[PDB]
Amino acid sequence: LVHVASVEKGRSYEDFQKVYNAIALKLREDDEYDNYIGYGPVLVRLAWHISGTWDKHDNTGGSYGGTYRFKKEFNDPSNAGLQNGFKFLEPIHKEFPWISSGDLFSLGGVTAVQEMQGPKIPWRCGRVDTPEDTTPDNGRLPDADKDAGYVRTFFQRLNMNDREVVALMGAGALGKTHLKNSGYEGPWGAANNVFTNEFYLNLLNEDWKLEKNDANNEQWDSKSGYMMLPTDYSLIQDPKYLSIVKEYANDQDKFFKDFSKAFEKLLENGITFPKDAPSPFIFKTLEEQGL
Ligand code: HEM
Repeated sequence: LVHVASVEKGRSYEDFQKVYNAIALKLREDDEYDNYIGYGPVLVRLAWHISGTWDKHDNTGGSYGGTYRFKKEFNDPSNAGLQNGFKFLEPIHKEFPWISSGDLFSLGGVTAVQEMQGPKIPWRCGRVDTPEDTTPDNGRLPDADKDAGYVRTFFQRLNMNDREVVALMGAGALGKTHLKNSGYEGPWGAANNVFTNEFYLNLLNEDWKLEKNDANNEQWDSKSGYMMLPTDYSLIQDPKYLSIVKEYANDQDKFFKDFSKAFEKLLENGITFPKDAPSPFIFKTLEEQGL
């Protein structure tokens, strides 16, 4: 498969900044969601999940086709809980009906990160909606109960190397796990809706204890009340990952620089961009516009 990027006919940078401004003003408004965590975390989880189905071998899956809108992917067990992110965005799609789904789902992700004080992420437009028969089968998103060998191997299918995997994984400082959605329960840290390098400092500085939970899944619990999944804990079990974890616990700006570069790569995998295409857009924040 080749998927070439097609810009929504007639639209420019100013059209997209209005969709951003709309998502961002609704984030500020619906701040009570999940015990005042807000929707920022579920929206970067939805953008990684629509992108994380990509297969580098045959170019199936990925953000391009906006196929999460279809039943098979929408009802994937690994996507449980993302329906709240979908319903949040649905009014914004009625307001700006010209934007494609893959462009809206991925721009929700970019807007959430910049509005939770994270790095600026360059974004590109052009994903085109594709038919129901292009919806990837379930079972391509990753399990939680596994080790660093499983992680290295899983992320090579999206051709992410070790540094890109540790940088991308830091976006778990955000939000919390929910027993009813995943069989796991608890937050990764204190600042769960501001973007910081806290995931790396917690993994190196806490006294983690392996325990089972009420769903019979294991997880690492610390004294502080935080939790990590087995796959997260793995990053300090592997020596290549552990050095990169140390670097980011000591330099939040190297963390932000590399997260940025990797998160745009994850959102553009599987998409061919012509060079008549617009350069990547750097959207301003509400604060930068005075809104
Ligand atoms: C091997 C990798 C990963 C596994 C096993 C994994 C698994 C999970 C699980 C079990 C949850 C909680 C679901 C719930 O109960 O609601 C979760 C939440 C989340 N994930 Fe991941 N994750 C992985 C990678 C990533 C990556 C790469 C990102 C982002 C770039 C990410 C971002 C998030 C966010 C923001 C949440 C919070 C969701 C919320 O608050 O509702 N995850 N993840």
